[PDB]
Amino acid sequence: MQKVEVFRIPTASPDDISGLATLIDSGKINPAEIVAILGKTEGNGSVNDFTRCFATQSLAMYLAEKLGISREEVVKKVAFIMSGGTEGVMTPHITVFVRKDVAAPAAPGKRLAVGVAFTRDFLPEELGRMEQVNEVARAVKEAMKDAQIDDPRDVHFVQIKAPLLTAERIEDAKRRGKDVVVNDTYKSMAYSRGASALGVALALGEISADKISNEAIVHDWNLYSSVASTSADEIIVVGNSTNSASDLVIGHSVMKDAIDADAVRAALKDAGIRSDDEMDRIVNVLAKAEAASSGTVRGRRNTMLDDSDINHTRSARAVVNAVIASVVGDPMVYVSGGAEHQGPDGGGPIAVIARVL
Amino acid sequence: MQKVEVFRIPTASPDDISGLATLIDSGKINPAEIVAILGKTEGNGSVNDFTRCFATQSLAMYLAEKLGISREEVVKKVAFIMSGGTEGVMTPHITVFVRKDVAAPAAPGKRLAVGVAFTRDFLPEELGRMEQVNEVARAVKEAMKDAQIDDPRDVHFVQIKAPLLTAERIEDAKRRGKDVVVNDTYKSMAYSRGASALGVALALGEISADKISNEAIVHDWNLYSSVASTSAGVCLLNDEIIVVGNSTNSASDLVIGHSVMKDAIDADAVRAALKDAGIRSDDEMDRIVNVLAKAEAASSGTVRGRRNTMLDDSDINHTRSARAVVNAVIASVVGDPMVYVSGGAEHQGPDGGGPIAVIARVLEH
Amino acid sequence: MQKVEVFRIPTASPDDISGLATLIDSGKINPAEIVAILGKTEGNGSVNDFTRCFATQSLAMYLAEKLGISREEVVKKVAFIMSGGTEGVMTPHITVFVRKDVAAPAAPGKRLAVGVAFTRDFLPEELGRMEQVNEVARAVKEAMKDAQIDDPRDVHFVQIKAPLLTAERIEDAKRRGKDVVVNDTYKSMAYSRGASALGVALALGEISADKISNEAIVHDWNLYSSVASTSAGVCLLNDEIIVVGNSTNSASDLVIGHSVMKDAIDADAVRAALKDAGIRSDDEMDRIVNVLAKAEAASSGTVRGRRNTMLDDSDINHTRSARAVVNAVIASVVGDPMVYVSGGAEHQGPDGGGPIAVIARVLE
Amino acid sequence: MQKVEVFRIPTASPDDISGLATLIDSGKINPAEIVAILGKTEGNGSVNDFTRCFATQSLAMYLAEKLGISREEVVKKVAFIMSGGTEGVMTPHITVFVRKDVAAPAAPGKRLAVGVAFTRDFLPEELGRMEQVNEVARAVKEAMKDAQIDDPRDVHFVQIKAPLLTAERIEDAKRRGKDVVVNDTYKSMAYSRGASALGVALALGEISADKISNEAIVHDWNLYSSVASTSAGVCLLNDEIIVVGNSTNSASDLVIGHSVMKDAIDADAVRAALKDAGIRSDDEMDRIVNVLAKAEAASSGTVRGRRNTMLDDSDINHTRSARAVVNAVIASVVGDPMVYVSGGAEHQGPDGGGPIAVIARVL
Repeated sequence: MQKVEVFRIPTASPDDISGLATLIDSGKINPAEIVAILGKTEGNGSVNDFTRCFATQSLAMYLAEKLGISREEVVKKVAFIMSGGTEGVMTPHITVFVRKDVAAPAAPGKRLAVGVAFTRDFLPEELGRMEQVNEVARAVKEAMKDAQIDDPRDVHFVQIKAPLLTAERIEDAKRRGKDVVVNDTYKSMAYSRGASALGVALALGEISADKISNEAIVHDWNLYSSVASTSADEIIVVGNSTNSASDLVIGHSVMKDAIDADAVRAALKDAGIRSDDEMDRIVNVLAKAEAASSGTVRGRRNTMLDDSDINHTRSARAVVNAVIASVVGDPMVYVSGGAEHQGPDGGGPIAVIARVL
Repeated sequence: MQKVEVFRIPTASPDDISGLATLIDSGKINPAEIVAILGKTEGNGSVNDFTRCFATQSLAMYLAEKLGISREEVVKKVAFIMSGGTEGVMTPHITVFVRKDVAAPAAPGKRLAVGVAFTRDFLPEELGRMEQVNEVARAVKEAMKDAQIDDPRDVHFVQIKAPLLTAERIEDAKRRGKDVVVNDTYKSMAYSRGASALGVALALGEISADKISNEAIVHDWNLYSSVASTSAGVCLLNDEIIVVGNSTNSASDLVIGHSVMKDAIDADAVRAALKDAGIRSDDEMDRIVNVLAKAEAASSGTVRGRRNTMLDDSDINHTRSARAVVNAVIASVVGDPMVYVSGGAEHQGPDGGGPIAVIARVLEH
Repeated sequence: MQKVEVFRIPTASPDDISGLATLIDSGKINPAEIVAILGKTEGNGSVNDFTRCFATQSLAMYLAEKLGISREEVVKKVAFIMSGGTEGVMTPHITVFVRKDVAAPAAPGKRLAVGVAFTRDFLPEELGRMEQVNEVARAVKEAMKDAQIDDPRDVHFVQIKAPLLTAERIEDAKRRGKDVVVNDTYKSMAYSRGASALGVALALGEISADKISNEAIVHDWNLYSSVASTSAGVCLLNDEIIVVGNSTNSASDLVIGHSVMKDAIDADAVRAALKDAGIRSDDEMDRIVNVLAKAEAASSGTVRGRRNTMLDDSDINHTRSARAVVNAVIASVVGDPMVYVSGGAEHQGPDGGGPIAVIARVLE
Repeated sequence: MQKVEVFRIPTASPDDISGLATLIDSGKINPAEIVAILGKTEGNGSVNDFTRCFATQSLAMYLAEKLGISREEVVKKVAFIMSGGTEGVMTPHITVFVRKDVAAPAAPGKRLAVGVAFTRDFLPEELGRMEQVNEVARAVKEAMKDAQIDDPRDVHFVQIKAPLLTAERIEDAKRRGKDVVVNDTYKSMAYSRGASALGVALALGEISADKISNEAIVHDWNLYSSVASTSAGVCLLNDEIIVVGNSTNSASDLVIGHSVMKDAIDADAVRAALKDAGIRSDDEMDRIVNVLAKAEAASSGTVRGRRNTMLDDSDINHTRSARAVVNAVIASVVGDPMVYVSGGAEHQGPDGGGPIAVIARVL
């Protein structure tokens, strides 16, 4: 029987392993049972943001030394998804997911479950195109099976690490007689995120296949997933299963715009938190944020897209973090920017992991 | 009988007067009755933010031409308080305060009232010191009289335009054998804002005189006003005071209420301020005319014990982040990001928090 | 006979008219003879940069009050070109161009001449396309005629004010069944600047017409003008053209020369432009009136084979870095950071470079 | 006999060790003979810039694995000086200093020499104060002895990696009843850099001791060293001193020279430093190994009487602008933007200026 444990650990810097080291050294976490670490690191969240890699390197070194294995093996075994940008009051932190096989009965109802799956490698001319959608969908279905979750309504978060294009890979594509979707590495990141999210939506039945095409993969924003969170294949499916002995559950909603506190409260209620006085049972909140293309919120203009000093994803992260912190009373929550085909234009999925009663 | 009207006007740019012109040309506003305009302008919100002066120059030009007087007279007649910095989802806009003398009875209970007062000019060596505190207090009392407000519990917003130090005034002080509080223009802005807010607190009985001293004017963050909102700028000669509250002798269809944000994410204080302005449920939100609030990064570097990078971030200044944060919180409470959030809250609410006021239409009056 | 005078005036702020007012009050400048003012103003040089408009509004007010005419007429009569962004050591300032008709013979040789011309209004669907190229070329030719300059080799600066797209203009174009070059206001600025610069190059014979097409207007960076300096408009909807060069029929005590910076550190091009304006050694620098240059980040991400981060830096926009760099280079050559450098150089010099001109006093 | 070799290596990212690995694998550098690595890394150069420690961590890992020793020993054996911030056209890169003991005759005249010294640990209450000045001076003299340099006029670069205050050390000082020079870690970096540079100036005889006091240590900017280059950092302890100069008892194929930039656009001082390093015409530029320079915003807010906004820009830190400017000036003089420019020059050149040194090949 599977038991999932989730640890929200404050960090002092991208390389701070002290909270994790404390949890391993106290016996609460067997490092061999760690399956994923999702971080908010305090760099600028830009292309040339190496704090994500600094955090990943430091955690892999620490765990490799604790486990007696190489850094390469740790990075092959554990997903490392580092979301840069800690604007506003957002608190840098890591959320560590541990999965144990325990022989004990479940508890009343359904409880937290996690599954992992990988896709095949993509050719450069396949990024941002239907091949990526379909391979991601397949891997998502496999991850649901791994989690022993059969109902897509019980899937609450699909975390993806997706590839990107470099100049060298574009030259490879050109040499082989192929054209890439866009001759721009940064924009290629947007195309990879969007294709991956549409693949998630396809796998879960949130959109129908006849509505998805290559031309739609950066154009039709009416197509989006309510659970996808993609970052630039490795797949983590998080949901609830009847065959789980986890003392936790996950629920979610979708923010319609950057100030949609109602969606935050709906996600809280869906995770079993039914009043403000139960807030302390939250383990973590995970959300996507973005600037709406219209340049407005509820008909009100803002400068996010005109401001040459602060990039728009930084502002959106700060804003949505402030909103969530104001709902839940805690700014140490995960907010990630760039939500192509992830929730509506200007909004994004939001999930809550909470302890049961 | 006094009637105060307040108009919140979206702007397309710092120099956009079209919404105000529309209200004047349709007859809803007599420009001669405008007493103050309080703006959020979309520059970077710092010292070298010229969008504020741009907005003020454009409005003074427009109103001077509408009134048939000089810009100098318009600026002498109308308060122009421009808060730069529209970070996050905060929507650039202006709030126009109009005070009319109308022949109609006062409304039942207390209703929106505004009063005006000016201080004497200050010598450079007096800014940030007890002389400014005391002069601000006196002027606030005069402004309460102008507003027909006798009870300090009925004061809900005290807007101040305060001075700052320049190099020439510091040299003047030195030449006269005197020292100034700081040889730093930006810190002088902080000292002027803080002394003015403490003067408000003194005038309203929020703190006792025996607890206030020069050494306290920047060091003891336990001394603060819950209604003061202070702003430093160009003019810099006399403190200008606008008192906003409620009076029994007012025929306004509006009221003001307030609370204090305990921290940058204190949505509860937003709800308390809304209820104090007569909005008792989410379904009455549409009666809001405007929200006016102070925001800041806490000196501790934390919010409710959680670290953030606001004070270490060399890309985004901490007051920019704080404005974005508190504006976002308020917007999430009221469903509208077009509210006024102003930075730099020395002695205005607690360290890391700030006053929050709501001007709202009354119900069934 | 035409005489052009040029005054470089330090500013303390965007709305600072005090230096110009002082020059007017001393009798050195007749405001009725002012034809253009080109400023470097200290905002961030972006979309939401209102220091440019603040400077123009303040100057138009001042001149309206000095001349006894309305601001609308002043803005109709005098070119106001405010380039935001004063990064690095670059000093905010304005350069005022005055053109008088004086009764005096033709100074020996050729001397500074300036001409002005306006185009028709453009439809939103015309920006970034060949119609804009062709109209800009026409206007450059008209401005050359106004300046009494017949040789395109004698054009040393072509300053343009160009339109941009807003959401309303895009919707207007759409309603009539037309598509615009890009549904993006900032990129529309790039397309308008580039088409205008290619129109200048076309008018001056720097590139040949069959090689210019709509698809070429932002894709083929081998097409550029060596004297064009173009800037999207703040609030007007058209192109305004100032041609600055030298004419045999000029009595000016100044000349203009130019070169092209090949990259952001091409100090040699600075010295070549100086020599072309008659400054042949460091000891003649004091005859400089102003230096005018375009700057940009090269698309390659390198300078002389050396990588830089200008295009990856999410904190500092790349045009900001290029202005800081090229101004610093020029300042280090001439010993003065108070020179005009404007960013966004589509079809203005090579990829990663830009035109650079020097106006200097003669010695006769 | 001492031989110093210096290698300027382009980097693709903070963690890029490939160029160094190539130089080791080809036999040009024996890593056991590496004494220092000086980097320009492409982060923002601020407080929350972790690209510097990322570079140090990556190099220490690589060298530890190549040398068969622990990371701690690698960091004990090799100086790691990482200057973040590659603004303008400045190119990320590393400069590797290798010191060999070779049995070869003394080069004619003076040639490149390097010496190393460490100070004792400092108590928190000592940073930014005369005790730091004096200990730096002691270590500088020891490094000169190590370099076989007796004449301070032959010292052309004194690189110091000097400490800072942290919250834990301030709390330690508080527990023991002591106050620190400033209760601010970021400002503490400025005080430590300035005290260290004044210690350099003291050791080399560039300023007299009677002119130095605590009140002068962040106030009297007329007291400065023309060769000191000092740098503070969280990543690793900061008790390291490198003296670089020329000695008659050296068998190297390089020399070092220097000047002082009077302001951020002082190209004349660049040319003077090149000539001082043996580069006498533009056609000999190719003998440059590297240029190392300090840049800063002048307190006046002007350069040669012309105003700028560097100190007013709340979006771009003023040191970022100064690095971009000075890198552009040097690149325009030498024709190459891959040169070392580091920000924060307290007591390093005049207010608004900074030292500039050139390491160049002989002919």
